Amino acid sequence: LEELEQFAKTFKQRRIKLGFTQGDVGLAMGKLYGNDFSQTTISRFEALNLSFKNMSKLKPLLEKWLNDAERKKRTSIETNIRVALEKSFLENQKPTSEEITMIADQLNMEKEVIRVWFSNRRQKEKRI
Amino acid sequence: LEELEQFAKTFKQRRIKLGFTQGDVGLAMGKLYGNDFSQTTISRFEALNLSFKNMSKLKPLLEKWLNDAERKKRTSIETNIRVALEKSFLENQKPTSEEITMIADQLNMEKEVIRVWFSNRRQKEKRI
DNA sequence: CACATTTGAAAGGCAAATGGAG
DNA sequence: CTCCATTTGCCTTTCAAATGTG
Repeated sequence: LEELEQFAKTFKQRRIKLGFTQGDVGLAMGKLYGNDFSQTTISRFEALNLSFKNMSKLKPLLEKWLNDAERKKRTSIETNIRVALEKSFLENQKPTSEEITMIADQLNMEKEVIRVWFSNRRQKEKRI
Repeated sequence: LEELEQFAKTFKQRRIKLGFTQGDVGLAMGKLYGNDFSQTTISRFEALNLSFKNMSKLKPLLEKWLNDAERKKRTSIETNIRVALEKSFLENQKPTSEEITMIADQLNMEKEVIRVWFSNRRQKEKRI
C-alpha cells in the first residue's frame, strides 16, 4: 500500500542526504539497534522487493534509525565441500541423522549445517 | 600469468578459512593499510577480473594484509536531483563554471561532483 | 575539455538459515 | 525429522561517479 511505499522513497532521500550508503546503514543498524542487516536487505527495502510483511516488520526498525541518525551468520560452503556434498547427495538424497554425522565428521562440518544443506538441496531439486 | 593467479586462488582460500568475507577484508584494509577498498574490488581480485597491470598492483598489499592477519568516497545521487540535473542537461549540456556553482548551490551538492556529472553525462551521450 | 580507465554503490542470483505445520 | 515457504546475505555484476591521460 502507499503508506509503505512512500516511506521507502522518503527513506532513501534522507539516507542519501545524510551521506550514507545502504551498507553504512545496515551496519550502524546492528550497533544502534543490536540487530544486524545487510546492504542487500536495505537495498531490497528501499525498493519494495521485500514481502509486504517483511517490509511491514522492517519499516519501524528503520524509522527509528533515521530519526536517531538525524541469527546465525551465513556459513560459506567451499568448493571442495560442495563437490563432496553433491556427490553424497546423488548417492542418497535423504541421509539419516547418523549418516549425517558421518558426513559432517568426514568433512569437519557441524552436523546441523550438513542437515540443513541436504534439506535445502532436496528443496532445490524440487524446483524446475 | 600463472605467477599471479596462484595468489588469487590462494588468497580466497586463506580468506575463507580465516573466517572473512570479501567485504570484511574491505573494511579491514581500510584501516590497516589505511587505503580504500571495496568488496567489488576484493571480489574482482580473487576472480582475477582486475586488468593485468592493476591486479599486479593490488596483490602486494593484500598479501601484506593476509600475512599480517594470519580517494574520494563515491557520491550517491537522489532520483530527484538526477531528474533536475538531467532536465538541466537538456537545456544546456556544457554549463559554464559559474552555472555549475549555481546548480551545486541550488541542489546542495559539491561543485566538483556536479562538474563531473556533466562530463560523464556528455560521455554517456557519446556512446551509442 | 574530451575520452579511457578505475572503482564503488547498488542490485541480482543462488542458497544458508529460520520458521510453521505434519 | 520432514517438507515447504520465507527470510536474509555473500558474492557478483551493472552503471555511473571518480580518476587518470592527452
